[PDB]
Amino acid sequence: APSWENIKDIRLDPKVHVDEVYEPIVNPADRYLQHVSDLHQYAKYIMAALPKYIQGFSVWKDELTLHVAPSAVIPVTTFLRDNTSTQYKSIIDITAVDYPSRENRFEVVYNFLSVRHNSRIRLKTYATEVTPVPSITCLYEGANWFEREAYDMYGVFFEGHPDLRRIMTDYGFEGHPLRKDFPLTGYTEVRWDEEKRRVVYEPLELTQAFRNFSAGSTAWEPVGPGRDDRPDSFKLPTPKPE
Amino acid sequence: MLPGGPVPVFKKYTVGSKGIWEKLRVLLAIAPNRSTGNPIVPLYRVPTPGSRPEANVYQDPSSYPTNDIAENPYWKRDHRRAYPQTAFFDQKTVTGLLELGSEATPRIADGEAGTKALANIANGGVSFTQALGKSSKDVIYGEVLTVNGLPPVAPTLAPKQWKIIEGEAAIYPKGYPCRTFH
Amino acid sequence: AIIATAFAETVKFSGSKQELQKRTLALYRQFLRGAPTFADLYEVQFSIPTIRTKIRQEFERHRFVDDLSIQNVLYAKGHMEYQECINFWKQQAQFLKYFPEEDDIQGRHQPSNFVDKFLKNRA
Amino acid sequence: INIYAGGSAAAAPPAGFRIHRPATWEESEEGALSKATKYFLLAEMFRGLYVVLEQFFRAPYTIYYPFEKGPVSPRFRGEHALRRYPSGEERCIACKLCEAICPALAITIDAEERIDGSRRTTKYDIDMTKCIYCGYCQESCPVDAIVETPNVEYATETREELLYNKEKLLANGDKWELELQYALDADAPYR
Amino acid sequence: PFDLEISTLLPYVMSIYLVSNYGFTIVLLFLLILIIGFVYEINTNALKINKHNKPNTDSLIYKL
Amino acid sequence: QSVLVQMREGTPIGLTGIYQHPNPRPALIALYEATLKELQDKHPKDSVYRQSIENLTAHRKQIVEDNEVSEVIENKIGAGLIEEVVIQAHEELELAKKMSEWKPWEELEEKPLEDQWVYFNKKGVE
Ligand code: SF4
Ligand code: SF4
Repeated sequence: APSWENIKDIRLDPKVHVDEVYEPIVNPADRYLQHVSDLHQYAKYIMAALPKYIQGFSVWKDELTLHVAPSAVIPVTTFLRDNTSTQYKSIIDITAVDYPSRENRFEVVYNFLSVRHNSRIRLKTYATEVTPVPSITCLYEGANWFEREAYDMYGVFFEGHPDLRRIMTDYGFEGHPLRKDFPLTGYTEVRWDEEKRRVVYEPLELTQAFRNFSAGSTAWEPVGPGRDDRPDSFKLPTPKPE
Repeated sequence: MLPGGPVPVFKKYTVGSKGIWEKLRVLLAIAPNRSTGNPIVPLYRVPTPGSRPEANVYQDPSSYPTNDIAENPYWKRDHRRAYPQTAFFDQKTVTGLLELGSEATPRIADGEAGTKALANIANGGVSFTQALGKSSKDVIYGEVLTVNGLPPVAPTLAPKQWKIIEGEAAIYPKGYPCRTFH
Repeated sequence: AIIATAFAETVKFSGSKQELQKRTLALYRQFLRGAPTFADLYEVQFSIPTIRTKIRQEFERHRFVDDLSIQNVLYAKGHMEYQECINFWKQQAQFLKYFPEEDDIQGRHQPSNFVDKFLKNRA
Repeated sequence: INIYAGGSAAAAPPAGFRIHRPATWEESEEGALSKATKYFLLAEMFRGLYVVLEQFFRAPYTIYYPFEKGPVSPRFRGEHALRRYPSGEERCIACKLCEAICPALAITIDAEERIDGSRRTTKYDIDMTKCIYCGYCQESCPVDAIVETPNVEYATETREELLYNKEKLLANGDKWELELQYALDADAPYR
Repeated sequence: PFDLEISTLLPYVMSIYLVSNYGFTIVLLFLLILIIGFVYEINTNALKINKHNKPNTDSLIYKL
Repeated sequence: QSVLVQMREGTPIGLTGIYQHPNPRPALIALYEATLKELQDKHPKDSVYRQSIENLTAHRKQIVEDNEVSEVIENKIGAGLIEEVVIQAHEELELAKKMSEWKPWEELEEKPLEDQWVYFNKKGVE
């Protein structure tokens, strides 16, 4: 008796009617305050536990960052991989960043994860075009490719690396692209030379030039100073007036 | 049955068979429940998207306190300029919290005396290891470690207590090497 | 473990010029011994001596560099290029990037004095 | 209730996490001759082949493209076009928002004061070899001039037929205006 | 050799009647002798391919 | 003396590469005592590292001594299964022996320059 030929035409079925939609107004950062106080306590423990190395720590919306120096990378990583309270076993990423205004323009960034405790953490160092960084391939094998990337992209040299070589860029490429001095288009281009019968590299010449449009940047400050979310247990005390 | 099937054919919106051919299909089918998968022309994609009546009545949707015209200042629902600052704590700012305390648990002298006490730490007057050794048990066990003495663990924002489903509810039966977690 | 490829050297920054001298000399020696392979693997249209001449030129380029860290960087980059060339990773184009001279004379007027540059608006 | 040392009640293992055990040949509730027959007569193989055959007798999905086209929506983004008002005047005013938001910087515009004292274009180009067909340009225009047609049948034998100019776009809009009106009448309220 | 066995079996199948019940038994002892060598081949595992990069199955032991 | 941390053969638990440990509790106890030894001997008393690991090993060891069931010990020690707890013990011990050579409790070796660690927040730079 029933069949697809007698099937219900849902398209006509009555549909929900809502007169007024009610969405409460809420800050998305009030959700994080207790976790933030916890991260502050945890960072304080780590700084008390390794005072020789940890220069500082920041916190911003369920993200922690530990600031160190290139000497302190292997030791702190050993602590963060082997200690019980901090079993940060997985290596999520390595990244460099260029801040030319600094003496040490580069800023290498390790991200870490603990499937055990369900947490992430960061770890920042600094470097130069000539000052290398220790390689954590001794611990996390997955750092091999990420360090090869950071070298090819920015020029950072990861000491101890078994085979550091370019991975993305062309086999004979001369330059490090994501540096702020490197132009968008690069310096070279390729064409087929019918004479030589070879793909040949020539100086760049574009038929439509790059138009930046970053000159329309706003002349007024767009987002003023934020709002403190430091827990009061980490605020430097005000002395009583008298 | 379970909340996830099996379901018959006369509720699936596919083009099937009719007549003796249906009896033959249900005979010669591994699973007669299954469908050909061809959609039903009268229903699927009808009326066409470029002829939907609902586009003439449509109006831009909204929520009440943000569409309110009277007591709806923007500076209360400006969540971007309320952004939380990136706090920074070097060893100096942490030893002051150790030698001194915090607004919640002060241990600081009143007056310009305590002001210059802060100033002694703002500069390199006392160090972090010095005030780690000058810290009584109530300081460490209660502001660095826990009251119980154990160190804190990597916090979780939104904890997940896992649970296992076995047997009939599970996606696969017992024999297979995959399981099902809620 | 992710093991190193064929001719990979671990990056190791020497603290002295006297050791890097030796490492650079070994690199130069390897380039020279491997030049015939660089002629066979890449279908080359000139001499092995001309390859060795270009290699000597590329090593004379940075002969007068006294900052140790820059020398370590240069040595690491050169070992990278040797690994790229001897393993057949590079193709012909990326290799003959180093031999513009061997290709036919590009035209007639190659300005070298002022007036020609001015007539060509290159001054 | 409980105090934890370098751990938590979340990271404590699930109750049944410990898998029971691998079964052996003993503790096999399927006789040796049964699984032998399934081993030698290739049961699951024949079953898969029969599931294949049932498809042999079912309706194929194929359509003949040049005589029957596939579904197309008003939101679809194909070839470009410049529209006109019912008056016959063009809608572009050289606000150059399409030139700014375009990710690929395909667009190239140059305006000046028209003889009648109005703001209008003398150059409007699109390099369809730079275009990614994002539709940000039909979103920024506050007069609904530039649009993206459902047309996709505009391949060529040369790369210079794809550097569309203003005249090639104004004619494309004169051509597809009826289709653009359908798509606009059923897309504008949501846009 | 297995091809020569299966080819030497041709005369039997084409003389099977004339060698009634004698040459039957003869070819069975033939086939059994050849099955012996097949048995030797299987249990040596000659045709199996052997992998060098073995997965470690030692145990992890720490001296204290 | 030697200890078994990880059986890489045998009955598989739900993790791959990890297999059932025969007699775990004695190995956990020996490793915890060796960690406490290395800390009590080579590390300063007033170091937070020592006190933290000491209370941690003492509490985990108490949970291992009072309890007999492994399922219970796992529900108390909130760190995976017991065969993962032994590996946490081993890793903690090797970290202790490494940190005895390094000197984390010491004062800062490299002090960052003032230009380092400034991120687009100074109100007067853009
Ligand atoms: S839709 Fe096409 S033409 Fe318009 S901005 Fe995007 S890429 Fe450019
Ligand atoms: S956005 Fe519209 S009106 Fe403005 S320049 Fe582009 S096409 Fe013309």
